[PDB]
Amino acid sequence: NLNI
Amino acid sequence: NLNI
Amino acid sequence: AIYADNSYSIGNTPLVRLKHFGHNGNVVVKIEGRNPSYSVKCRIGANMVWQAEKDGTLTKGKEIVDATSGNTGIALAYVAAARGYKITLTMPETMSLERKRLLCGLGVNLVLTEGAKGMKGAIAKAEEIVASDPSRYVMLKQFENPANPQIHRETTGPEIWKDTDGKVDVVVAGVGTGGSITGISRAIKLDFGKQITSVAVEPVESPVISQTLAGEEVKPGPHKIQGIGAGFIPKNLDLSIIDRVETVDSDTALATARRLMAEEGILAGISSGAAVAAADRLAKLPEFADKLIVVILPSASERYLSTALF
Amino acid sequence: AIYADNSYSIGNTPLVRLKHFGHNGNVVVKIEGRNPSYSVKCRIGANMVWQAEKDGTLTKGKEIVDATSGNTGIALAYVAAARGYKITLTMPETMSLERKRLLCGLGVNLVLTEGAKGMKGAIAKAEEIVASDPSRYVMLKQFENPANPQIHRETTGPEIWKDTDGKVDVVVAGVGTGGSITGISRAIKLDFGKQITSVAVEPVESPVISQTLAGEEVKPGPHKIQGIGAGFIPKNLDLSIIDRVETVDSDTALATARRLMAEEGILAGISSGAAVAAADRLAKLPEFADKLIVVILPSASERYLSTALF
Repeated sequence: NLNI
Repeated sequence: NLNI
Repeated sequence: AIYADNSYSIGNTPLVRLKHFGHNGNVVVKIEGRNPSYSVKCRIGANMVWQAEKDGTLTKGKEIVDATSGNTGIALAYVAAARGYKITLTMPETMSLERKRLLCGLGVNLVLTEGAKGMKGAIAKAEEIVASDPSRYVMLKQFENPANPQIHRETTGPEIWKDTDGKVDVVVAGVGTGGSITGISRAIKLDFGKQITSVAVEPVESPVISQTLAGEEVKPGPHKIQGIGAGFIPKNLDLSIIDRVETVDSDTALATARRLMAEEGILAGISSGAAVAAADRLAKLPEFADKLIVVILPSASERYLSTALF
Repeated sequence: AIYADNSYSIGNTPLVRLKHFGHNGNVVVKIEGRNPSYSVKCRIGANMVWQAEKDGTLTKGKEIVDATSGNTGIALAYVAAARGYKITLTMPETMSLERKRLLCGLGVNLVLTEGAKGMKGAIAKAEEIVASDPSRYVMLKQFENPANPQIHRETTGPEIWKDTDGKVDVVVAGVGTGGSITGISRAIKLDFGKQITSVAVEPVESPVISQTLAGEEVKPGPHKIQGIGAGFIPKNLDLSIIDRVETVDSDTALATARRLMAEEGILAGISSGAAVAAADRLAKLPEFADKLIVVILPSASERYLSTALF
């Protein structure tokens, strides 16, 4: 969820 | 090509 | 500036100067992918519904019917959802699962027709549905409804005039229904009084406007530039305001769209590539050196245009 | 109004009033999908590059490197293409073929990392590349770069102020990097002086802001609301300007995005559904009856949000  |  | 529903948020699309096309920045593109539903059709979808409401042909309770599952069908689907209308769209069962899921996701009653009958089958089925209860169903007819070029004369054209401070000299636009080039040209030439050069663009594979104007035998043909080249002269194409017709092949239209993405950072569809390819050809002629050329990019692409796509 | 390149065409996104959410039209959405690259990240991609140019960290010839292949990576890819910069993005080899083709189509030098290492692998690889020639590579760091909330304070926030004639009372925004809610809140509260209620939204599955502010044990977790819930408090989230934190579950965020499409004709992403779900909950409380609630819809969806997608 850092793959923003 | 009428499926525009 | 709060729109009552999403149909009112159409237009006011940006003009961006190209750096790797044209001569000394003489090519500017109008990005219609920056619209609801991601294409220029949001304008005509909105206005055909609005005009049908104003003239009484579309009332609360009547339903919309059509046979397009292309950009116009998507546009009508969004407007119908935004304004509370039921809508049924017919389409060959062979259309993509993605397109089907998109239309269903928008609330469309999708009627699938026999794959083997293609668009002829879907069109015939839409007509059949309307004929069954003419007082219940309304088919807006994008190729002949005047509300199509009218919205371009009232919005798209004036936007070009405004954003170029009246300096636009040439407008280049691919022709599908002909509404864009017709409405924009009427606005700039008739309402604003500037004698610009209006350029229609069509596939070299189905150059029916070129054949027609040359008095040659009309020979439509298959091509991959989706959105343009319908194979006939639509009632919404005002041939009288067209000054020039440029033909572009499918491969070049594809390569041009890919270059827009990789070299300009503009995500546009294959027909946008066709329009820019035609505009670039004119932009590199000495006669158009000091002229501002505005090119309509009809739709956006959320994906790289792969061979599978084309 | 002709933009020199596509990075300058960011923003000026529309506000649309919802008809099937809220109480008496008190919920208005700001559609950030109406942007280049189809998401709010186009703003920070543009400004982080512009700021790096102004401060000398990014010069002609240096290259951009990052480990995001999400909306920020797509935004950086478009800006890099539009402004002439090389860009390398690392990403797990398990990312979709579609995402890979999109980034490659934008001119990105894509470096695939080991599937088994996930985002940790890609992030470590990006750091490795920069470390190999620190004077050649620049990593913009979206979670901590002040140019992120700054562009929202200079554009997104003022746009809300302008389009609501200063009547906005509540701003609801999902938090990923925190830039949107931070910049918008600083603009409205500090620059325009209105004491609005700023509401951060996060997944109930990874409520780290809620846990943090409550002094509870921080327990991030997996969720499907892509774009938000990073599992930590980013430096770009100014907790001091947050007045309330609402949690929303993934299923509801998904159902809400689907309703926006089918009932309002608005094509938004799952995180947009999360924000509207949170806003709708507040909008139906008597205390917010006479208040204008503006909700940020971070991205558009060109597809129906299927289960496969979620």
